[PDB]
Amino acid sequence: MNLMLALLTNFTLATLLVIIAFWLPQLNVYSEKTSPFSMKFFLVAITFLLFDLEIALLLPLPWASQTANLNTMLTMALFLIILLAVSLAYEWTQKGLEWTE
Amino acid sequence: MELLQVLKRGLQQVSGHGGLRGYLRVLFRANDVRVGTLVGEDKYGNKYYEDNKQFFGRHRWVIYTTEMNGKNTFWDVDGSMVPPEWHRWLHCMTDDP
Amino acid sequence: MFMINILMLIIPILLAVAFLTLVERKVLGYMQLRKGPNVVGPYGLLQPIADAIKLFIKEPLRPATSSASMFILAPIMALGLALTMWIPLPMPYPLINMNLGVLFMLAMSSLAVYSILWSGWASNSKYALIGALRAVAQTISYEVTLAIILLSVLLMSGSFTLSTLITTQEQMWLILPAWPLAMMWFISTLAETNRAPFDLTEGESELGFNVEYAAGPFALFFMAEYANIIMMNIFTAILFLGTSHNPHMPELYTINFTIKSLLLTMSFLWIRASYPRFRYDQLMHLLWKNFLPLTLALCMWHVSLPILTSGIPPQT
Amino acid sequence: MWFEVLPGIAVMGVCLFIPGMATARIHRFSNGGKEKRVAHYPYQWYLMERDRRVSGVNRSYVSKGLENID
Amino acid sequence: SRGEYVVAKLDDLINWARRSSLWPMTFGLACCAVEMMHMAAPRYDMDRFGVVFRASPRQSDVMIVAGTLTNKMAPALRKVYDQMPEPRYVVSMGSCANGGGYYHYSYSVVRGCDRIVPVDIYVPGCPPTAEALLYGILQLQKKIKREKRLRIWYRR
Amino acid sequence: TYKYVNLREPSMDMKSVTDRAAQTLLWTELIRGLGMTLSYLFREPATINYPFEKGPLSPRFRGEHALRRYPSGEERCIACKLCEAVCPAQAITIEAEPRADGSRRTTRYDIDMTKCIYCGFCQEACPVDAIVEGPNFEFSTETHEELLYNKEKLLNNGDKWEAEIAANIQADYLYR
Amino acid sequence: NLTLNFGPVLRLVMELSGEMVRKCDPHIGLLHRGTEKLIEYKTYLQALPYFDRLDYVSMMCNEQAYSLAVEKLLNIRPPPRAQWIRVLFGEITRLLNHIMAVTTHALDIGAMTPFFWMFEEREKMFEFYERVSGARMHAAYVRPGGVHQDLPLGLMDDIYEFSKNFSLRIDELEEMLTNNRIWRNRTVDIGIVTAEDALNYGFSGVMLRGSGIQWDLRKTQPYDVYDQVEFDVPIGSRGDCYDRYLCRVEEMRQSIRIISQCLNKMPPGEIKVDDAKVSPPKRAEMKTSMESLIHHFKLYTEGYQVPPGATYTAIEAPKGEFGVYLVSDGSSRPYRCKIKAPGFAHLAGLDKMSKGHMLADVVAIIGTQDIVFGEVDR
Ligand SMILES: CCCCCCCCCCCCCCCCCC(=O)OC[C@H](COP(=O)([O-])OCC[N+](C)(C)C)OC(=O)CCCCCCCCCCCCCCCCC
Ligand code: SF4
Ligand code: SF4
Ligand code: SF4
Repeated sequence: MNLMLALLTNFTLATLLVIIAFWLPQLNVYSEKTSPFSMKFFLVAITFLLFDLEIALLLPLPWASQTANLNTMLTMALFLIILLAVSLAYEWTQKGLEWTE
Repeated sequence: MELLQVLKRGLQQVSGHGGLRGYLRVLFRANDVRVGTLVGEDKYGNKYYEDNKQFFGRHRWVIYTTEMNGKNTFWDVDGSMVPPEWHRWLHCMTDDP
Repeated sequence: MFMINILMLIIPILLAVAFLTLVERKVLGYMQLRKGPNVVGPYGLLQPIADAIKLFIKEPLRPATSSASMFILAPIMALGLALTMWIPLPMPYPLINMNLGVLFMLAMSSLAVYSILWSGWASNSKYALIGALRAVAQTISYEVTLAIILLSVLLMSGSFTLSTLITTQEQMWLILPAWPLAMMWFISTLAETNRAPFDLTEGESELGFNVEYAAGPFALFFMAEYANIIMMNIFTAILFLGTSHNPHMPELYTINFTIKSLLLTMSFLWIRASYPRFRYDQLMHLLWKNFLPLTLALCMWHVSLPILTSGIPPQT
Repeated sequence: MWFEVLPGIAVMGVCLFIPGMATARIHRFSNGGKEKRVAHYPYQWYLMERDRRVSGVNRSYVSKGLENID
Repeated sequence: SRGEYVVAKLDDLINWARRSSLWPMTFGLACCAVEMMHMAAPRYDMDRFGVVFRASPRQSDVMIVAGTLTNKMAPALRKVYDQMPEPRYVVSMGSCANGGGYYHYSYSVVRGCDRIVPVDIYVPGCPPTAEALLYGILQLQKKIKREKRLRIWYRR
Repeated sequence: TYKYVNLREPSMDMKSVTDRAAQTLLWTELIRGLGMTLSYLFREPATINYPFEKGPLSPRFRGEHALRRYPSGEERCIACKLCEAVCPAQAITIEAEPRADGSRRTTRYDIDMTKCIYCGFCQEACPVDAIVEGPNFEFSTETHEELLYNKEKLLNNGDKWEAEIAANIQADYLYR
Repeated sequence: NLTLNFGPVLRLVMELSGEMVRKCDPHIGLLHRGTEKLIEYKTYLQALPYFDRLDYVSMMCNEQAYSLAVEKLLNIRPPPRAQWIRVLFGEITRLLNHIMAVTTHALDIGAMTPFFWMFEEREKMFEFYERVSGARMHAAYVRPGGVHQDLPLGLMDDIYEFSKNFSLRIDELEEMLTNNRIWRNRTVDIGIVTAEDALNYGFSGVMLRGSGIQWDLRKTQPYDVYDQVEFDVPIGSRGDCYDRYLCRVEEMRQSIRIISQCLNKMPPGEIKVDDAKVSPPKRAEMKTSMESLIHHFKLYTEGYQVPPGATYTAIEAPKGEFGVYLVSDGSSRPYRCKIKAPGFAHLAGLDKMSKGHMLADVVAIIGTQDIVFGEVDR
C-alpha cells in the first residue's frame, strides 16, 4: 500500500502543477494573439534493442555466482559477454556505427 | 591565524556601520557592507566614501540619500541623483573632491 | 505517518532544486570572474522565488499541437517519474525498502525517454521532431553503459538492494577497487541528463525539443531535469562513496552523505564551465567505440575476479 | 567573494538533509523507538507476523521477553 | 481587511517578481550588440540583477533591439515580437534603433524600430556605453514597479 | 620572418607513446582544464556595484550635447552654423535673426539625439566653445519625443552641468 | 533533401541529406544600410565615422585604411609621431578583434568561460580608446593627416601595465582550448582550404596563412612605420580550423611584441600634418590668427578638395585585407567609395568549405572565417 501511495502522490502532484500552470495565467485576460525518414537514426534504435535484450540475460549474474557449478556458470557468463562484443565488432567493421553519407 | 583575522574584519564591519541596524540597512539598499573613509556629503544627503586598497573601479562609491526633491529614495535609488560637482570625482575624471 | 513522510521527501526536493538554480548561477559566475545573483535578497537568496512566481503568471503559448493531449502528458510524466526515483534511496533508511531497488531505478529511468519523444510529436513542428530524435538516441545509447556498469559493481556487492551497498563499503569505498567503472559511470550520467558537454538539446546552433514550452509547463520540465541531476549524484555517492552507518546516530550518516552528494552536484556545474560541446556524431562514437568495449571487457573481468580470489559476496 | 556562494549551498544542503533526518525519526516514532523491521525474504516476514501474534497488542514492534514465559 | 489593501499588496508581489527576473532576448544586429556583450561581461554582470545573458524568444520578457533595423529585416523582427509570451517589453538601444541614426536618410533602413513594434525605453548613444544600457534596464525595472494592473481591475 | 604553429613531429619511443596513452585513458589534459577554472573560483571578481559604483571615464568623454554661456550669462553661440555644416548625421537645425539688442543669436537650435552619432565634430567646429558634449550618459527616456532637444532643453543642460563641463574643458583644452 | 531556412543577422538556406550538408546558401543583406551611397553626400571628413561602423570590432583599423587612401590622393604625409600612434592603436585594435573572434568562436560551440575572462581585457582596452578620443568604440581618432589629438599624459604608462600581464591571459586561454581533446575534435580537419583554392576564391589574412601561403601586407607592402618593428608571421600547415585558431592566438602574441616597441620608440613632435589646408589648426591659433580662422572656417564647412584621381589602398586588417577603391572628381566630396571587406569573399566560400561536413561544423566554419556582417553588407 505504501508504494501505491507514493506513486499516487507524485503523479497527482505533477498533474496539479500542470493544470494550475495552464489556468493561473488564464485568470489573466491577455488580448487574443490571432495567427524525411533517416535510416541511421533507425539503426541506432535497433542496435540498442538487441543490446538491451542481451543485457536482460546478464542481469541475474549476481545470483548466478552463488551456485556450486562455478565452472559451468563462469563459462556461459563469458560466452554471453563475448557474443555481445562480437555483435559490436560486426557493426563496427560493416560501417554500422557511422554518421557520414 | 589569517583565518582568524578574516572573521575579525567581518565583525568590525558590523561595528563600523553603527551596529546591526545600520549594517542591515546598507546590506539591503546597496548589497554591500564594506567600510570606507568618508570623503564628504552633498546638500541632498548623498555620502561619498573611498578605500584605496580596493581595486580600481571599486575604490569609490556613493550611498544615496533616502529623500531627494520630495521623492522617497530609500528603495528607488538612481544613478542620475549624483550632482555634477561629485559626478566628476565619482567617475575618476579627477582626483580632487 | 507515512503520508507525512512522503511530503517530507517531496517538498525538500523541490526546494533543493529551486536553490540549485541560484548556486549554479553563482558558481558559474565566480569561475567567470563575476558574481551572479546578489541583488534579489541577500546574496541572491530570493532569486529562485522571483523566478518561480514570474513563470507561473506568464501567459503560455500552447500552439496548434497535433494532439494537445501529449503536450500535457509529457511534463506530467517527466516530473512524476523524477520524484518517483527518490523513494528507494537509503538516506540511510529508504522511504520504500525495495529488495530490487537498483533495478527499480533503471526501470523508471528508462521511461523518462517518452516525455522527450511525446513533446516532439506535440510540437507539430517537423524540425522540433528531429531534435527530439537526436535526444532520444542519446539517452538510450548511454543507458546501455549504465546497466552494464551497475551490474559489474553489484558483483562485488551481491544484491540489487540499495542498502546493501552501504554494508559493502563498510571497510573501504568502492571507488578504490572500481575507479575505471566510476569514470565511465560519471560521464554516462552527464549524457543521460543532457548536461554539458553533452547538451545538444539546449546546445543552440545545432537545434531543443522543449522549445514550444513557456511559463509553468516549461518550469515543470526544468524542475524534473534538475531533480534528476541531484538524484543521479546521490546514486553515485551511494554506489562509489559509501558512508558509514551508525544505527544509534543516523543523522551522522545524513550529514556526511549530503556533503558528498553536494560535492558531486557542484562537479556537474564545474564541468559545464570548463569544456566546449561535443558534436552529435562524436558523443555517439564515445559510447559505441570507447566506453562499450571497455565496459564489456570490465564486465568479464568483474564476473571472474570474485571467483578467482574467493571473494563472492553473500546473497543476503 | 567566493564565500558569498556558500549561503545558497547551505539552503540547498539543508533541504537535502531533511528527507534523511525525517525518515529516520518517523520510523522510530512509529516502531516504538527501534529501527523499522526489514523483511526482504519470506522467512523474515514469517517471524514478523509471529511477533504480531505474540505481542498481545497487534503490533510487530512490542517485544515480549522472558517475563512472558512461565 | 479592505479589498483595496489586498490588491495593492498583490500588485507589489507580481511587480516584484516580474522586475526581478527580466529575461532578455537580444537582437544583436550591429555594433550596438558589442556594448550589450560588455553588459554581460564581468565588469557589470547583468546576471547579478536577475537579467540572464541569453534567453530564447518564447522564454523571454524583454526584447532589446541593438543595431540598425533594415527593410529586409523588419518582418523578422515583428514575427519574433508577436511570438513573445506576455507581458513583453521592448528596449530600443542606440541611435540606429531609436530613429535611424547615421543611416536615417537611407533607402534600406527603417527610421526607428518604434514604427515596427511598440517601445518602452529608448537608450541614446552611438553606441550607448555598457553602463548606459544598464541604466536603461534599471529604468525599465522601476517602470514595471509602477504598474497597477490589479488596482485597475478591482475598480472596473 | 615567419614561424610554424603546428609543424611538430611527435616522438615514437615507448615512454612518449605511453605518455599519450595515459593522457588518453586517464584524461590528464581535461583535468588540467578543470584546475584553471578552479583558480578563477578563488579570484576576486571584477564586478563593480552599479549604481553605487561607476566605471572610470576621462575628461574627453562624449555624452549629452549642451549649450554653454559666458561668465556674464550671455550665450556663447553666435549662430555661425559651422556645427550644422559639419554634423555628419544632419542632426542639428538652426535658425537665427538679429536680437532685440542687435546681437547675432539663434531663434532655433535643435539636436535630434536619435540621428546623432555622438561623434564630437560639433564641438570641434565651434569657434567659441558653445556646443559641447558633456559627461552625462544616463539620460534614457520612455518616449521617442523626449529625445528631440530644442534650444530650451540644451540651455537647461548647460546651466545644469556647467560646473563639471568647465572643469573638463580646463583639463583638456591644452590638447586641442 | 531536407531544406531548412534557419534565418534569424544571417539567413542560411541549407539542404541536408541526414547529417551531411549538401549545399549552403547564405542570404545576406539583413544589415545593408547603403553606406557606400551615403558617403557620396558627405565631405571626406564627414565620411570618416562611417568606417568605424563597418567592422565594428576593429574600429581604428578601418579609419587607417581610409586615411591612407585620402593621404595618397592628397599627396601629403602624416608626421612621424602620428604614424607611431597609428601603429600602437592598430595593434591594440588587433588584440580587440582576435579576442572577439576567438572567444565568440568558442562560445558558439559550447566553451563559454574564456569569453568572460577576455572581455575584462577588452574593457580595459576600451579605456585606452576612451582616454584618447572620448568614445569607447567609435573613436574617429585616425584621420587623413594623422590623429585628432595627442596622447594624454600617463596613457603610455597604463598601456605598459596592461601589456605586461596580457601574455599570461593568453596562456590561460590556451590551457582551456589548445590541448583540450573536445576542442581539437571540433576544429581539426574541419574546413580544409587548399593553397590554390584560397587565392582563386579571394581569401586573405589567416585564411591564406592557415594554408601555408606566406603573405602579410604588413611585411610585403608596409604602411606607416611597420617596417621599423620586428614581428613574426604565423603560418599553418593543414589549412583547417585548428591551424587558423593557432595563427590568431599566435598573432595576439606578436602584437604584444609590436606594442612593446611602439612604447619605447615613440618619438616627439606633432600629431597631424603641419599643412593647414588639410588638417585644422590649433584652437589657440585659430582664435588669434586670421589665416587660421579662415582655414578653420573652410575645413569644417566645405572641406579640403582632393585632386582628381582614383586609388585602391589596402591594409592588413585583423580580419584580412581591408581596402577602399576611392574615386575623386576634384571636389570636397568623394565621387565613388567602394569598400573591400575581407569577410565578403570569405563568406562566399562557405559553400565550398562546408562540403562533406555536418551541420554542426558549419557553425565552426563561420567562426573560423571571423565574419562581421557590418562589413559584409555595408
Ligand atoms: C590487474 C587487472 C587490472 C584490470 C583493470 C585495468 C584497468 C587499466 C586502466 C584502463 C583504462 C581506464 C578506463 C578509463 C576510462 C576510459 C574511457 C575512454 O574511452 O577514454 C577515451 C575517451 C575518448 O578518447 P579519444 O576521443 O581521445 O580517442 C579515442 C580513440 N580514437 C583516437 C581512435 C578516436 O575519453 C573520454 O571519455 C572523453 C571524456 C569526455 C569529457 C569528460 C570530462 C571529464 C571531467 C573529469 C571527470 C573525472 C572523473 C570523475 C569520477 C568521479 C566518480 C565518483
Ligand atoms: S547606433 Fe551606433 S553603435 Fe549602434 S548600430 Fe548604429 S552606428 Fe552602430
Ligand atoms: S556629436 Fe556629431 S552627430 Fe552628434 S550632434 Fe554633435 S556633430 Fe552631430
Ligand atoms: S558652431 Fe558653435 S557658435 Fe556656431 S552655430 Fe554651432 S554652437 Fe553656435
